[PDB]
Amino acid sequence: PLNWVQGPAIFHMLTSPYTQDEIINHEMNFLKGRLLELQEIT
Amino acid sequence: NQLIPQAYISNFHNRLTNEDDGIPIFTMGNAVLPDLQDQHHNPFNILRYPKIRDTFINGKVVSPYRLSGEAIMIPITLDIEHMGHTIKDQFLWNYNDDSISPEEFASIYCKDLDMTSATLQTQIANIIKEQLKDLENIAATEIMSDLHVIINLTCNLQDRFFEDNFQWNLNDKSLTPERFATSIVQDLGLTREFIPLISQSLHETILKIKKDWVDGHLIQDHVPNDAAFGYLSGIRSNWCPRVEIL
Amino acid sequence: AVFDLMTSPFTQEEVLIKEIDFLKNKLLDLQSL
Amino acid sequence: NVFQSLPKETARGVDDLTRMEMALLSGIPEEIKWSLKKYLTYSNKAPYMISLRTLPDLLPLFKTF
Repeated sequence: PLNWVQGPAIFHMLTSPYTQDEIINHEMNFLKGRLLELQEIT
Repeated sequence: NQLIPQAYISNFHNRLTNEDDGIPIFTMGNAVLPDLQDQHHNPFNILRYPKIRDTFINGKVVSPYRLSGEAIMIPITLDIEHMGHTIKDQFLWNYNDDSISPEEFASIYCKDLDMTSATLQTQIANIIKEQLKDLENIAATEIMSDLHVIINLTCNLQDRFFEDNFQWNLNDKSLTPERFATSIVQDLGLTREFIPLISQSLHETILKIKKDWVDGHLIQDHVPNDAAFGYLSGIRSNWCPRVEIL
Repeated sequence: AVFDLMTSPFTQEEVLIKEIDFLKNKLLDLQSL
Repeated sequence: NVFQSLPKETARGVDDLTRMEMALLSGIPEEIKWSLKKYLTYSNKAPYMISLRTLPDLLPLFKTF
């Protein structure tokens, strides 16, 4: 059974650091930036 | 931009029913193709050939179809008339192989015909399941003792009937009949469509000499006819192949 | 924020439902810390 | 007239999941490098997509590494 579906939004950030603390602020804005666009579909 | 896609053209059923291409499947410079001529890298130059803009105008867009120790080769004839036009071909079948069902082949076969009627797929495979079951133990023989029979062979392809006579030993399996079919077409200069049809009409001839050995058990290995040069020393061959245009 | 085209046994809404179930846990995990 | 009815979902080649699957299946180590980088990206970001329950023939493809 084939279903050509759109893939999920993967948070791929341009500058790539290695410590985690420089990622969470952009990822929390990503979670606000993705779930709010996903809540209106429901 | 300005690039042709790699797919989405299957103008084959129109050439199956074009009535100038010598296809026996359906009934109802000076080159034709630039496979030896360059075009100076302008794709409009391929539109000057009549069999190519025929495929650009009358073409279609397809979706791609998506899908044992000794082979037993059984030639399977398929003769089905279907709304005026018929279906006439011949193909061997590996009876030892069951990787593809005959219903899967018939759904494959009626897609390139652009029929997909879903009752041809039953009727083709029911004939295939008939002819496999009728010949399931007649092509699996174990013939010894140097039968060395003569074979007259005929092949029917669009009023271009091929005919030969040769002595065949169906005891040594050194000569493949498909390889024997290729050596005639290489030397006579025939097209590639006689590579299956001579081999498919020889395996049926083989299982007929296999038949009389296992059904009635008639040996009849009594002087295969020669011209007193090789095997039987009479005074110290039979014929030569030909493609007769009747 | 990169999307994709792929084949799945789920339809588009169930992937969005599975996105709802995955992002809400990550929202609760990240806002708590 | 035949070049306007092209299917839009397959006008880009094969999809990325098969493109990662055929990469590990081929012996191309940079395509193996690329697809493993995509598989680890998809493992951290969307584990429901590449679950072993959804894809059963994914377990021997990692066992050979």
